[PDB]
Amino acid sequence: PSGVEGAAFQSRLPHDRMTSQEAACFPDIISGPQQTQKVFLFIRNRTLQLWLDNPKIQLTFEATLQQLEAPYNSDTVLVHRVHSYLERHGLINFGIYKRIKPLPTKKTGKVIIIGSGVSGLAAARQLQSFGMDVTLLEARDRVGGRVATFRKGNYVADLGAMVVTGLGGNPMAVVSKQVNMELAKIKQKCPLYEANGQAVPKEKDEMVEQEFNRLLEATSYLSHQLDFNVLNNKPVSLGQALEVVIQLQEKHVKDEQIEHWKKIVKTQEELKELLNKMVNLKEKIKELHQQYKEASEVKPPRDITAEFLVKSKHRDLTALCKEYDELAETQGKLEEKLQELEANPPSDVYLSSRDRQILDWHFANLEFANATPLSTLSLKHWDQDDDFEFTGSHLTVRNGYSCVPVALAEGLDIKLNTAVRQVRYTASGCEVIAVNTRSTSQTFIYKCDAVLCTLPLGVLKQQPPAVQFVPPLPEWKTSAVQRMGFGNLNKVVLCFDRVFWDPSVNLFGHVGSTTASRGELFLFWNLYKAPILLALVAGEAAGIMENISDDVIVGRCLAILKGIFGSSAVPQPKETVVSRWRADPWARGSYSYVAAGSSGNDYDLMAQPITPGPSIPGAPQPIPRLFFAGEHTIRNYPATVHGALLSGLREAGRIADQFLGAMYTL
Amino acid sequence: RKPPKGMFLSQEDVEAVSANATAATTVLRQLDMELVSVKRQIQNIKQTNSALKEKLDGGIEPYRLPEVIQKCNARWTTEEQLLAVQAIRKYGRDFQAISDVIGNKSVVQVKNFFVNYRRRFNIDEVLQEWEAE
Ligand SMILES: [C]C1=C([C])[C]=C2C(=[C]1)N([C][C]([O])[C]([O])[C]([O])[C]OP([O])(=O)OP([O])(=O)O[C][C]1O[C](N3[C]=NC4=C3N=[C]N=C4[N])[C]([O])[C]1[O])C1=NC(=O)[N]C(=O)C1=N2[C]([C][C]=O)C1=[C][C]=[C][C]=[C]1
Repeated sequence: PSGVEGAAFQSRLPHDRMTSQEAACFPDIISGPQQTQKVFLFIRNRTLQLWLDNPKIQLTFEATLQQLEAPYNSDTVLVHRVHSYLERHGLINFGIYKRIKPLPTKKTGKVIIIGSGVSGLAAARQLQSFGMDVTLLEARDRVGGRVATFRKGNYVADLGAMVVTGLGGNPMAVVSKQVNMELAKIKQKCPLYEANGQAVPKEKDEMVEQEFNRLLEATSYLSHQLDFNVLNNKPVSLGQALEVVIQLQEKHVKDEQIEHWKKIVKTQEELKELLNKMVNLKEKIKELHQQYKEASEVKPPRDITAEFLVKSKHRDLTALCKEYDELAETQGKLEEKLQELEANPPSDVYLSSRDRQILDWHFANLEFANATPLSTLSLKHWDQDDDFEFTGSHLTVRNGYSCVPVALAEGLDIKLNTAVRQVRYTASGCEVIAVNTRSTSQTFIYKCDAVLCTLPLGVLKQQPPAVQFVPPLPEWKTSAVQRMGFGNLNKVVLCFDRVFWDPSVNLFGHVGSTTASRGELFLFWNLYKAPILLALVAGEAAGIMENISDDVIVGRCLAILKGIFGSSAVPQPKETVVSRWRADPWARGSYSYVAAGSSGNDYDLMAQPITPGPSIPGAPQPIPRLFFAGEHTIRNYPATVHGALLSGLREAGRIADQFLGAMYTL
Repeated sequence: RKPPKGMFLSQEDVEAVSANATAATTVLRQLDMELVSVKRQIQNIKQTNSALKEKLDGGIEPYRLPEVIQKCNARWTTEEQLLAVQAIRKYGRDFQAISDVIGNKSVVQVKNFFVNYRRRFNIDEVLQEWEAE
């Protein structure tokens, strides 16, 4: 879409309806008359447009009203309310803008933010921007967390997030106009290459993929229609369902062969019975001809009974020749009706061994998308975030994604090498205790009104804890942390002195030999200006590969590549790197998924803040003190940069509302 | 509402391939055997039928009686009336057979015959003796 309705869409909002969040701060308007609602919506959209059209410079209340018309610039408490909401919740003026009104001189309130991932950074920026005292505590010696970027000479490749997944409604779209990331589109086309080292040919390539697709829908039908979601108490996984479907596909193939031969026999046996009749007639005939012959040989003159005998037997014989002629008739029909059936058999197999193997690559691809074994994904929910995909072609951040965390970090109080060990929070505030990662006996204490926790779910998951909560997190939250899934996926970075692959091809698959290893180096990316190839490790394979030496990995890696391109077009690599996200103690994995037995709803639990008990008993109910952002906290955009970025904006909003108070709600 | 095209999936069938740990591979074996045990039954009866055909070799060619082409006359020669009376004794009411035997009387002349000579060839008796067989 476009106009002002484009802005609504490009901001993830329905252009012609008020959202639940708007109903919350404008209950006057939404419970009001339809006429006022349209004015509101218009104002909203028009403001958005304005910001969007030009997100390199702040958009002030003035500059806004400045650009409106009657009947809209009519009411200015309204205009001011609207602008102020949009600002608070980071719909407008988020990211890196040029400020018009240099920063309000003294600050109010103090917030500790754990971790300077994008979620953390994005939140900090907002809070500082709202004039609050912000400090971030990073365990690593750099910003950006799971946005990591390998750099050396002219070599530049991300070991973490790497793709912008469409600009159509993507906060990141805005960010890229504020920050020169080099966005290059990805051509979808992915030639697969069997174990041997040769292309799967268009014929097959297409049949398998297409079967894969049908197999998926199948699970979906299985879930929603047949309601196959519990199986002896345990939630059914996607993996399970996929088998149960393949099983049934195999079955019906057999079922079909069975009733096809079942049809042959019933017919090839009507035929027997007819041939039996036919012999026995040829029998009576043989003997009747004899009888007639012997009656003809009585030379005449004969008396009439002997004349009748000749005649009788003659008719009697033509009668039985009529029959054995109609039966030879019938016989001919049933005999062709049987080269018929026997010439067009049903199919021999559901899928061959070469097939099942290629289908496995498609499964690996999916295990990659979800950073996890399909046997862990939830059936009912694995794709719950499906509706909220952006539109537009996927892109690569050609100059390395790190360029974004770094841009965001600028201006901010970030203590690097500072490992939080304890969060304690009480009716009157919070202290956070961290240490120095370099000499770990050397201790730090941070006092604050609020703590925003952006620790990766993998971290939050650790047994036993890497971070202590004082007091312990309420069980409703810890169950959420258990129930949810936190998967893994790894990269191999291959740096060469020359291109030896197809320059115009962005990705190309390698087909493994087994189910057990579909994930292993199953896919390669040609993305960058420099001659670099990237290789994925997904599925069950990812976890196991982390215990293998780098050399051995680059081994199997070159192996495959020679296999596909020629054992002497493939040199030694000038520089190599291998990720190990499950090992990395400040990640403990790669991103989250909807595990079997979870749902999108757990994600909402993750985001719900924590309010301490009262100090003196019978003292009033306190303010909430402990807040959460992170890719694991945003139901509609899990596992992504934009999704984290968004959770950051979210929390900053909710924190300011609480601590600086909301002037706009009236 | 319905499965994808050419994917097959009965409620009943699902409950079948799940009801225990190996109900999966159990059931694809009952079919793998039910199949081979028919492919065999086929050959058994293809063999039976192949031999029963080698008996029918030669057709009925050495037994076939040349074409008789003769003009349906209307006179009852004494010879013909006699053929008649005996064809009745042997064939009953089958007027076609009688007509065939006599050679040159159509299926109706035959019926008419039954009525004219009814008195004098005791066709009552003759018919009632044909029944007693
Ligand atoms: C791993 C990964 C890879 C390899 C790739 C990718 C990814 C991943 N994705 C995702 C993203 O990246 C994420 O989500 C984000 O980044 C997240 O963020 P946050 O939430 O912020 O978190 P972080 O970053 O982790 O941060 C945090 C922080 O904190 C700290 N700590 C810890 N602990 C502690 C601390 N501190 C203190 N103390 C203590 N104790 C740490 O260190 C940190 O810093 C993605 N996304 C997007 O968007 N894109 C892309 O591309 C990506 N990638 C993906 C996957 C998916 O599926 C892809 C690939 C290819 C294609 C497509 C996609």
